[PDB]
Amino acid sequence: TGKGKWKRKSAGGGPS
Amino acid sequence: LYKVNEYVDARDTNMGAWFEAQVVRVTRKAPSRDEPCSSTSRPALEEDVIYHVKYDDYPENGVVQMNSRDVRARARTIIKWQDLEVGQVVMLNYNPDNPKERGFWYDAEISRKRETRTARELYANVVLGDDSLNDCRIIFVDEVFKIERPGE
Repeated sequence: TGKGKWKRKSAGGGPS
Repeated sequence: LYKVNEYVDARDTNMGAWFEAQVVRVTRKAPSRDEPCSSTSRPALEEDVIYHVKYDDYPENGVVQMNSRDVRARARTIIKWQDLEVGQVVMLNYNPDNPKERGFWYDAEISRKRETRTARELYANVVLGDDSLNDCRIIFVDEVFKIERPGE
């Protein structure tokens, strides 16, 4: 595909 | 539908969250003779097979087995406020613990659209892997995604 892959933005939960 | 090296999203039934996922292998299990270990139907239809997908965000898991019902093609069309319709299913980020923060791609339907002199408010129903949150307000309206399906 290419040198790297692109990811979509997404975040949730309660990181510590 | 889902073929090896295909780009589809996988959902975690335990959290009901959707994340980018890739297909690595497709396989199915058949009965030794007439006593299947435990399958809804004998292998034969594309939906009667098992699909192996991995999570790009968490590839350490290795290989995960998921059914087509929990696996869907990645969205390819973005809907803008002008293109928002009522009764259409879209994917957005919702965080039950902190709705005012970032959330995971949770499926939801458009319930009602409202506009203000200088503000916009959208109403949508959110469904969790097991809990329900219908009649919920969406803080982020710009982040709207459409879901694609095989058509059958």
